[PDB]
Amino acid sequence: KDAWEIPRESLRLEVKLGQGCFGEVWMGTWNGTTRVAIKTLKPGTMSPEAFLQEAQVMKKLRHEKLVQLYAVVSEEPIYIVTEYMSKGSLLDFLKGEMGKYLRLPQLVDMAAQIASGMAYVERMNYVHRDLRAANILVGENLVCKVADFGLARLIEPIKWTAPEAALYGRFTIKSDVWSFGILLTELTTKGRVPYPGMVNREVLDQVERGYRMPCPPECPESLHDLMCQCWRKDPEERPTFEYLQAFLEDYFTSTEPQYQPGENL
Ligand SMILES: Fc1ccccc1CNc1nc(SCN2CCOCC2)nc2c1cnn2CCc1ccccc1
Repeated sequence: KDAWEIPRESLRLEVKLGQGCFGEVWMGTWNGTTRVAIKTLKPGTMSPEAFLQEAQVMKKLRHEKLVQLYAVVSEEPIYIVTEYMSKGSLLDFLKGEMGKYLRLPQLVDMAAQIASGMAYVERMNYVHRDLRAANILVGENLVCKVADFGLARLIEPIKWTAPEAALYGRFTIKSDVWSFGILLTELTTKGRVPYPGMVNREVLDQVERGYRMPCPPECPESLHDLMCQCWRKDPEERPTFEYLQAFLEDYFTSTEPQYQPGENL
């Protein structure tokens, strides 16, 4: 077994935070000292070989904007120990009591962090396939991180999916860029569902005819332009995450030097 393997008695599961058919998620303590998130896998749901393959991936990706794997109990029942993201999902963060205080400088810094995590995914030649606010985790001091997208995919959203991926199964880093554009609308609306009022079938129909969401209220046109680059019909014309990270990092000097705070953004 690996240097990642830990004894079962070194973990305390203190608070249950989430529940699905896959298993559960807990806040707990590791070795009596370390605050951790503990994801359990229900026995019998997944092939040990498949878990072994995904575990290898998890132990190879280290990035400050990717939630860090800490340890594993890799025999059934399986436990997965990661750094604890104390605010939960970005979706819940934006919808909850904090959303009303967030302004455009905070939201764009959050987007820059997520781009930085996806930039790393990009240069490691991986694909997320479900980039959206429900799958981003938030910690203290507005830190945002990309979660365990590989394990998520194995365990398993038309409105976040690029058309070539939704129709033809063409999932690439360029379809993650499209999703990142949708996530920009989540940030600027404080977590509203995209394409408000439209059902999935009409979203798909319209987007093929060239429909794109309009500029959200109080969002600068230059940020809506960036969204529209992410939603280019040709995937190869969409920008890289490396470009998205640099544009968002530099935004309030290079792009909107005259930004003034408003009622909501
Ligand atoms: F497996 C792996 C493997 C490698 C990297 C990352 C992971 C997943 N590591 C997590 N996974 C999950 S999934 C949980 N869902 C369900 C409920 O709310 C949305 C998220 N949550 C996590 C973590 C790490 N910290 N947290 C916080 C959860 C939370 C919820 C509510 C309040 C405070 C904190």
